[PDB]
Amino acid sequence: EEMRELMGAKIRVVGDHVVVDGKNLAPTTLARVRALQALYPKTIV
Amino acid sequence: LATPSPFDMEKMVWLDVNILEIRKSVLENFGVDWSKQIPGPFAAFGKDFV
Repeated sequence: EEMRELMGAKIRVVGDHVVVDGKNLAPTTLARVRALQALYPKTIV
Repeated sequence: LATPSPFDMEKMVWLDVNILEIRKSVLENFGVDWSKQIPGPFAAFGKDFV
């Protein structure tokens, strides 16, 4: 939920580990995502 | 999560340069120029005793 709010083309799902998926994302969005990666160790990009 | 700007807007500076120069000259060459080295007197002697 926190990452969904902060990010809010990227799609967020729960699965077993929180998963982020997107087809054509700008490099800034990818950088923001990998920065938010430090919030939770079990994230799948 | 903050990102930097692509670049920074700098102040623009206008330079105005002036280079001024004046030259003046005078040349004169006047009078009479004479010879200062001339031939001098000569003397010669010759004899046959025998």
